[PDB]
Amino acid sequence: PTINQLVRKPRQSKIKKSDSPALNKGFNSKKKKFTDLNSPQKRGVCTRVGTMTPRKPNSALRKYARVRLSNNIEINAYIPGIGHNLQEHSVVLVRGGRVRDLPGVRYHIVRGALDTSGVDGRRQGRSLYGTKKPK
Amino acid sequence: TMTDPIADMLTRVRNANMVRHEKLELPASNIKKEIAEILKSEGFIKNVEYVEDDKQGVLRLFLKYGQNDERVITGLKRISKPGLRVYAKASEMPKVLNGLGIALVSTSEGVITDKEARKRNVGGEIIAYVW
RNA sequence: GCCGUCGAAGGUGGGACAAAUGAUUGGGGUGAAGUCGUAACAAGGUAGCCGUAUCGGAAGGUGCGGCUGGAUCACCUCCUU
RNA sequence: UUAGCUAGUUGGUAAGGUAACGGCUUACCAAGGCAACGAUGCAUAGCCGACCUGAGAGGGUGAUCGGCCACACUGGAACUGAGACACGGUCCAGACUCCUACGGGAGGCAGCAGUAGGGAAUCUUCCGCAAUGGGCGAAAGCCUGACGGAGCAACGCCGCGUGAGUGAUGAAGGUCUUCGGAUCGUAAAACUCUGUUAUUAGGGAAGAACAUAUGUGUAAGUAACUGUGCACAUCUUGACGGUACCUAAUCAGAAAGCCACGGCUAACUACGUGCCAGCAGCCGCGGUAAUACGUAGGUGGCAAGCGUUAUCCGGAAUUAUUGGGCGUAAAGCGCGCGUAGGCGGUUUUUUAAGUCUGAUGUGAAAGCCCACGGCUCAACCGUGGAGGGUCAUUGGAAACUGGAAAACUUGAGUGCAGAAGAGGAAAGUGGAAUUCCAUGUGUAGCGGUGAAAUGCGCAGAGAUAUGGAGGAACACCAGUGGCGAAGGCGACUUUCUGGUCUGUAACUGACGCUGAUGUGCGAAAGCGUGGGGAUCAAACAGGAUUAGAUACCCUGGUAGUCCACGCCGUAAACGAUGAGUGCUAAGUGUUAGGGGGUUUCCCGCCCCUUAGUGCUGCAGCUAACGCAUUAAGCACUCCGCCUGGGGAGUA
Repeated sequence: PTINQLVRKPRQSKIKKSDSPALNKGFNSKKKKFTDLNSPQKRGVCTRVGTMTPRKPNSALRKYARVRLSNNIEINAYIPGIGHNLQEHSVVLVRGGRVRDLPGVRYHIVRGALDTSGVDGRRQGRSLYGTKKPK
Repeated sequence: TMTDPIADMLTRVRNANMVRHEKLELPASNIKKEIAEILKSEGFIKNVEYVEDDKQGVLRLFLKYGQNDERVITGLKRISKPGLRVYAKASEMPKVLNGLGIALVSTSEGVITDKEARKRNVGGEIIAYVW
């Protein structure tokens, strides 16, 4: 627009939003507010492990899990890899990243850091899914 | 009400390029005569001829065209326009098209082409590029 | 040492604001090949759309004013070799 | 979607008080002050040199390092002292913890560690003042969790070797094979040198170390180098650390993996599997022959690191000043009057604020960049340079912007002659059509559908003929035709009232344009108040079609459509095109004018000029369609607006 019309307003932007809406963690304890603590990953206790299916055109029994996090929030995250060593009351570390199966789940746990043990059924992607180098 | 006479003259010049007519008519001004003279001195204007009638102007100029009827410049515009006036130092003065084009600039001592303005180490308010 | 002013903390009172909560409740996004009807997309089988009003389970309808972003036909008048 | 805030506030007087000026505090007088150029509030946040990114403008951050500020369990206060209202000082109040003879008393790790708890996650409860720097002392010397140094983490950067050469037989073996062979592959084995690094023995125990006091000798002062105050000599000081590093000897022996291989993007084969398991950053793979799942081989990238995740920038021109758009894609509000603001016709003189230009001071240092030097090189460090201000002072210039003064008319406005127009308000008038009623004539029908049915009709319909009453809009005229800023304006006559153009050019001499906020007008529908209702017509009734139709269909039918005054204040309010100004090929018309020639007379004809009002079209422009003097072209100023869809005009 005209230069003076641009002087008397700060040329506002289209500020983005987050992709991990629980990248944030509220105040742990001794407080009621929710801190803006940022993290690349959060631990959490899993209160149920379940399994659901994606929408069309994919068809598969995809395995997910709802987890209570340190910030006392409720999220969902699907377990990757072959075999899952989790159940209700199991603590687990969680990463961030969305899947296109169905919404309501946009994370996925990390295999081998927490109770969730790595599966040694793999030999190619070993540095993921917790597999250790075999000999 | 006309906001800017330089805009008028440059629009007249470009609109004379798009149809190619040797003669054009435009109310003159002292800055207009000076910049027309510098245009002739670069080589873009075949001839200059001021006239007088009630009251100002009206500056009549004779355009220039190549043997194959080719327009000399490939574009022409101003930089200093109202609202956002602009200025230029001696070292910071821009080399548009280097030698190819020139940069009309008004200085404390008068309006000159881009060159002399950087030679004398005196800048000023630019008016219009041409190339 | 006594008295006087200031004085925090504390108590009392009334308001303001924020967040959780709450029986129920309203609307929305989504999911099975759910059912009902098919208004809109063509002259969509009653042209559509815009606002308002009103009716109706509902898509919607109707009335009033407007637009073409309407077609079979056809512009008063006008343009075109 | 934070609009009023402030009463010691603002100003004064007087005094007190403070190192100081000051409503800093008191008493008196006054009512001002702050705020659209964003006060106040709310929410968040220490700031900066810089760091990261980017070509650049910019964007994000405030970790080390240095500067400034604020704080020391929470709140209040003050003594000392130059300096504190005090981090390891005091008193009180408050919370916590703890001892006690129960009477009362002791502390504040956001200091170093170290410990708990929280978190995804962040470390010794180290040696020592050898150096630098602190506090004190006359000094020696003291003290100093500053700091020097050591140590832990691949946390980061950089570098580093995991051997070299010769070596084919294409060895074996693995993989694939169209069963020939090919792949790994000089790769391996082996031969010869090597030791990166390591292991041993030695040295060096290297530098950083300079010194203070101590004796010789010298200058200033005193009567007195008697003694004192000043420079040399020689004596004397290492936690790091027996380091670093170096000498000689020995071995390829201790030292390599991770991701990816469909495209993006460099790198394919077999098998398993068969919409299952799974992959997935996107496009998307897989339901029996998956180069995309898993595995094997091979290959590519990278490396003592590699991949994932989160965050930031770029890409992203996807906030567009450099560097965006608004016909149709999101984006011109409905329009009008206009404040503040932004912008500004022509010429002269003048000022020199902006601008340009030179100097001066300053922009700490470290950092970025450049150049060089030193740690074996690099990393790093040092040196020096440049660079860095929207910086202040001051010397000059005056084209341009700006200030002042003086001239002009071409913009705008006025003036004199004209032109037209459904332009607005109030009233009345004329006739038809319609409706109702009445009468005469007159019969079996009238009415309606595609077919009907409903309804009306023997109380004589309809209709015909006449006359009368009602309410409601005005037949041709009517046209792409005009007026009006849009929404609008078509009956006539008058009264009052607003606008537009042409010519004129005498006249005022820039008085202009855009224009947030504010104000008013604003379709129809809807509403308040009272009438009128002839028609027409939401809701509604009947019938008909229809599987069903409360819809379309037919017959009625209320509100409503009408008037008068208020109310509301949207619309596909459009030309999906903001207003103002200037320029750029044409032809063809239309509405209200003007100049000229042709005619005895132009009224008959033509040319030229206006302004709107259209079309076809060139240049150019556009996603294309289309725009084209009535630009969506060529530019300028100003305003409005958009930054994916749904959510949603929703809360």
